[PDB]
Amino acid sequence: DCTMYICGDSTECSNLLLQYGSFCTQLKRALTGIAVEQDKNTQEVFAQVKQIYKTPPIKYFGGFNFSQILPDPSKPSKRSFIEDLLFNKVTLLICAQKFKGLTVLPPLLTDEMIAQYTSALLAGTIT
Amino acid sequence: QCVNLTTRTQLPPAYTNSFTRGVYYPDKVFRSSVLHSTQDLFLPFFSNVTWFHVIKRFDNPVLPFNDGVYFASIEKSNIIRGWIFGTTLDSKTQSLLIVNNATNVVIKVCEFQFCNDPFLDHKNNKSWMESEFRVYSSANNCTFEYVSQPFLMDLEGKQGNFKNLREFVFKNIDGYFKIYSKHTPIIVREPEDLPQGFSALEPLVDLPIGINITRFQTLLASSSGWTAGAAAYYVGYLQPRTFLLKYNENGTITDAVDCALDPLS
Amino acid sequence: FSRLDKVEAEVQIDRLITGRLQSLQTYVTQQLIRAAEIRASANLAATKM
Amino acid sequence: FSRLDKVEAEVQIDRLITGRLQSLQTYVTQQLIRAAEIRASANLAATKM
Amino acid sequence: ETKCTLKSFTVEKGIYQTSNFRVQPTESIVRFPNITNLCPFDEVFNATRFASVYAWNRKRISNCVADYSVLYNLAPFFTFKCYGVSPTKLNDLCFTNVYADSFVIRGDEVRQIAPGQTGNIADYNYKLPDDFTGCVIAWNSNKLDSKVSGNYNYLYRLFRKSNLKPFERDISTEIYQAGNKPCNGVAGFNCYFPLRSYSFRPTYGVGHQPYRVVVLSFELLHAPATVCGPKKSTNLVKNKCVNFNFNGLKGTGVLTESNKKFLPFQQFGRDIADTTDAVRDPQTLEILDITPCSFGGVSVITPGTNTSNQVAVLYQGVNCTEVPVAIHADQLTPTWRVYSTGSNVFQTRAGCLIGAEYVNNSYECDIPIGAGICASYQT
Amino acid sequence: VYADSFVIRGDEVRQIAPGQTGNIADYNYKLPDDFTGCVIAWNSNKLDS
Ligand SMILES: *[C@@H]1O[C@H](CO)[C@@H](O[C@@H]2O[C@H](CO)[C@@H](O)[C@H](O)[C@H]2NC(C)=O)[C@H](O)[C@H]1NC(C)=O
Ligand SMILES: *[C@@H]1O[C@H](CO)[C@@H](O[C@@H]2O[C@H](CO)[C@@H](O)[C@H](O)[C@H]2NC(C)=O)[C@H](O)[C@H]1NC(C)=O
Ligand SMILES: *[C@@H]1O[C@H](CO)[C@@H](O)[C@H](O)[C@H]1NC(C)=O
Ligand SMILES: *[C@@H]1O[C@H](CO)[C@@H](O)[C@H](O)[C@H]1NC(C)=O
Ligand SMILES: *[C@@H]1O[C@H](CO)[C@@H](O)[C@H](O)[C@H]1NC(C)=O
Repeated sequence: DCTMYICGDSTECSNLLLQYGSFCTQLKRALTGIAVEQDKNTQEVFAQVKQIYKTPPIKYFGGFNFSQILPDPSKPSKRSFIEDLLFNKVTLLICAQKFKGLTVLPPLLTDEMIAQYTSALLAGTIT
Repeated sequence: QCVNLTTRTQLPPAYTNSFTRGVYYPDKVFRSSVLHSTQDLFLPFFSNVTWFHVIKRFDNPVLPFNDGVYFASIEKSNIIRGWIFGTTLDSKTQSLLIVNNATNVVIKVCEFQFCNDPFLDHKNNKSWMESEFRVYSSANNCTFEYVSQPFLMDLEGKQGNFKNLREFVFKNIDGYFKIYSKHTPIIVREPEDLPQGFSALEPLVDLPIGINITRFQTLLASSSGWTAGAAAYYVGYLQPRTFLLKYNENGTITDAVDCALDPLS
Repeated sequence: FSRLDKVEAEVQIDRLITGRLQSLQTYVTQQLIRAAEIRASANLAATKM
Repeated sequence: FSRLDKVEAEVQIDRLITGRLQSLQTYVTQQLIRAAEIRASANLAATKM
Repeated sequence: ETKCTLKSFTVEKGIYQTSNFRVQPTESIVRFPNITNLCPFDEVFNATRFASVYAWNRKRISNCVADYSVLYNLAPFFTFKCYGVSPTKLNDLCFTNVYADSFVIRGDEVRQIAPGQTGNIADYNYKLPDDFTGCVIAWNSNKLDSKVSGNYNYLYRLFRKSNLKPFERDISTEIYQAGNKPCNGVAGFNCYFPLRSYSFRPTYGVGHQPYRVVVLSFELLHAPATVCGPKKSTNLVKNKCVNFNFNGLKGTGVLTESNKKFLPFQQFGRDIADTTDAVRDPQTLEILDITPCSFGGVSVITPGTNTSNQVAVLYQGVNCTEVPVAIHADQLTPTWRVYSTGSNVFQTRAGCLIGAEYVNNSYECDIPIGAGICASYQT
Repeated sequence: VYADSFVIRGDEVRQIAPGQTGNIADYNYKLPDDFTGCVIAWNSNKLDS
């Protein structure tokens, strides 16, 4: 935020700050560029495919056992086992306690759709 | 009215190492399960604390006061009572008298004209009475007076199997006097030395006095013929340093570490 | 404003404003640098995929 | 200059020149970042060619 | 708004950001502990009898609360002045000492107590400093002190060889010497006693009857303050943005119930960010939690400028049961209340979006909203 | 160390300081732009007048 961080809920300071110019304007412009580029990064990395494939129910791949990487419907999410270990092994109120006008926008893509891309990639590369 | 006996051999003051004692809450705030660093006056870890042992044995000389003091007493019969703080101790300027003998914890700021030896200990012939309480000899202009309930103690003097540890720290700043207190029973082993453990000090009261002080001398409660029970008390000094403290989830200080002791620290 | 006068406290408020603005500029600068590094890593990851 | 003495107005003009210099510094830093990104893109294009 | 921000008369189809959103405080509250340990002026004002002027009773008052409100509103008063400061604001003036000079004197010589004026009482009994900052109260007292039988037990010095300095009491009344002729022993020639005994009965002249006068003196900020008037506190409000002040705890937010445990001496609360978030009410003994006022950014979703003119408004990170407060006149930061109330409000992770209906078929993304939500303009 | 001594009007010391100008500061004496030193002035009407 432009003014909330510097001298928020102040009147005369707000009046005396606006005479510096367009500083927080270019601040917000730079941050918006950062955010849109952040979304573009995942868009570039994961969206190499177009059709969302799906593996057949039969899982006899010539003796190879892919049960570790393929999704398992037991969990509510369509996540594999290694994915579960990865999500458990990483830990950060911290997403909220920052309250001086410092918002944290959510990513455009959620984890479920990213997992669905990953599943499509796996199915395509194995079938 | 004061009578002197003296005739005591002056043993050198003993020396001990303050293990970890001398940590107190710096302000009235609440922090949960967080580590916080600060700078303030403190008693440094592992410093030379001066030990007095008093039993026929009579030791209570004048001591220098600077940056506050950390006083401790390991004892059971509670024979030491009061405190006299001042800058001259000759009724030229007001002084602090703190007395908690039997009736009420009483704090008086006044230009009392004192004696040489402030005594209330000797009392014929097998007990203790607060006779000869004329440790002061005049009451000129007593600006401030404060009265409250007495602390936790026992009745009458005795000796053997010390079981009480009473610690206090006195600090005067910006005219305000701060007294922090802590009490702990059931001391098992007594090598006439401070125990090994952790215990944070606690706030007790604030006094808005605002006078000049430079030295202090303790008080313990006719004046010929006696052999009192054993006792042991300790004095330590302070200086500015910086510490780190670890509050727990319940909001009480649990551990503290120094910053200018070792490379590890 | 409670203590100081209403015409010269502006010096102190200007000091604080300049300090905070400089801090914000520093923060966004390191944000740009880290974003560039992450972009390089993301391009490498895309090539790997 | 046209309305005040030198001894006090020189402080104000020093403030102004410092602010302008800092703004120029910010512009040049942004230019450096953009140039680095463009250099990376140019190297990629050279490899493509 | 977006036309003004983009600095153009046309805006291209997409999402844009505008000024932010904030909520103003509804009201104000203050809180201070119980008013106790009143200054014992009641006994002095209700005392049976005050001594003479050369025996001026000087009393010390400190470390208490002086209820100047009940001072101003006592029935039997006849005079109540403060020549150093305004008598009205004594409720908010904290001095480190109080000296009370109490007496009963003839009503015709009261004005001599004001400094800079002569008088027997003010020259040989008791004067006051020229820089005196204090107050004087004079009321009728002949109704209880004066009797028809004869009340001569009041005294006042009439003669002396010097004027005493301020804050000086004298008891000696040696046989006054005036000329060069020596005097001693008992009454004789040119041996006049310094004092004279009063006579206070309700049958003397009107205005000569005795009046009870008390003078209040005080110091000004060279030692810790001791006494001053009560600080009034309003009631308490919950679950609404207010402007609290709990013993100098200026701030703004919403006050809710707390479910943590403090310590008997602990009073405040703070976090890793080192800001106040939890308090203990002074008058009562429970814990209250402080939550900052709700606020967030504002974004507009628009199609191309020429294609249409309808828009949608997105409030970033706001629980949408609170935007009804934003659905108000002169309470929300934006002024365009026309879209404050609009179409079917839809709730997402980033807030609730006003001006669109959430269909649930599938299409590509045109305007990225976030958290798996994309918006477009269609049929 | 150089010392300058004179007698002026009590209502004219305001123009002695550098920066500002005046008749006494244009026709009789004037300080440089960045003078370093001290000025001591007092009344002398008990003797001079
Ligand atoms: C592929 O490997 C998985 C384990 O990684 C096998 O699942 C195990 O199956 C046995 C008996 O069916 C169970 O006792 C184990 O508890 C299972 N492991 C886990 C982790 O659940 C699976 O049977 C293998 N499939 C093939 C075709 O080899
Ligand atoms: C402050 O004073 C008030 C009023 O004297 C006290 O109010 C008490 O409130 C409880 C809860 O409703 C009642 O049960 C008591 O009867 C009240 N006491 C009265 C009316 O005298 C309040 O307890 C006081 N608080 C402190 C900390 O002293
Ligand atoms: C007006 O906007 C439409 C799209 O909404 C576009 O096709 C057209 O070219 C625009 N007209 C102009 C820019 O003159
Ligand atoms: C907003 O808050 C209310 C009450 O706290 C809750 O019932 C509602 O579900 C919240 N809205 C959300 C989480 O979108
Ligand atoms: C789509 O929305 C309609 C209307 O709310 C509802 O009846 C239907 O069940 C929804 N379909 C799905 C798949 O959620």
